[PDB]
Amino acid sequence: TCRQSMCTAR
Amino acid sequence: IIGGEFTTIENQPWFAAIYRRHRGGSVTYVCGGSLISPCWVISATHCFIDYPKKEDYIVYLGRSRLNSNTQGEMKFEVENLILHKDYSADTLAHHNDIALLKIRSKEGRCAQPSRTIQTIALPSMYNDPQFGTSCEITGFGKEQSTDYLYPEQLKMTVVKLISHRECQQPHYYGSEVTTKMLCAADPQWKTDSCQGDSGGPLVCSLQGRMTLTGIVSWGRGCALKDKPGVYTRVSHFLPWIRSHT
Ligand SMILES: *Cc1cc(C*)cc(C*)c1
Repeated sequence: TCRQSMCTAR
Repeated sequence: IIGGEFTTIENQPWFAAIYRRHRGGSVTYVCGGSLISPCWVISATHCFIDYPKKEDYIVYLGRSRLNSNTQGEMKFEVENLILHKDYSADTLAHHNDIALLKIRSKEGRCAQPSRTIQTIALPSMYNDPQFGTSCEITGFGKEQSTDYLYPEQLKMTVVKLISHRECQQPHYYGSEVTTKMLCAADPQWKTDSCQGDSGGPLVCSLQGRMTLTGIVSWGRGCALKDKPGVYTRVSHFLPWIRSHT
C-alpha cells in the first residue's frame, strides 16, 4: 500500500 | 533545509545527528534529533518505525559535518529506542510523530556538556509562542526537492509560526493538521525544512530561553506555496516525554 504520507515524511 | 544558511554545531549545540548501520559496514544518515538531557535525544517515530532495532543506530553530538569527524564530537549507541505507540501515517499527516533515544557511549556514559554539546529546554504544558513568531530549524536535509544527496555542512533557517486556523484552510492542509501539530513557513515560501530534516528541532526563543517547540515531521513538498512545514507540537507531549524519561 503506497500512501502519500511516505512522501510527506521529512 | 531549503534556503537559509550554513551553520556549525556551536550555534546549534543540542543537535543530534542520527545514522543507521548496514550489514556491510556502511552508514547512512537517517534523521536529526535534539538533546533534551544528557542521556536522552528526542526525534520522530517515522524515522525508525520500519527498522525499530536499536542496535542499527548511531547518534553523534557535537558534529557539524555529515561525513567527517568534527573536533569535540561524541559518538553514541542507542540503549533504548522508544517510539510513540499511537504513531500513524495517513494521506498527508503523521500523527504522534515523536520518539526518544536513550544514548550511551561505548564506555557507558551520557553526553558531556561542552561548547559544542548542550541540552535544549523543553516548553511548559501547552505553552507555545504566538503565531507570527520567528523560530529556527536545523538539519542536514535536502537543499532542493530535486536533490537525492544531503549537504555535507549543517544548515539552519528561520521560519514563522502559522496559526492552526490558517494551516487548516482548504488550500493549506485542511483537516489533516491537528492541534498536536504546529505549522511554520517562510511568508515568501523560499525557505523550509525538507526530507532529511525530519526529527530535528524547531527552536523558539521563549520567555527568555531557547526552547524545543517542535520536531520536524512532515509537509507537502518542500518550500511550496501554501504548504507549510508541519512539526510535532512538543508542548502537547510532556506527559509522554516525562513518563519515558
Ligand atoms: C502512493 C504515493 C502517492 C504520492 C503522491 C506520493 C508517494 C510517496 C506515494
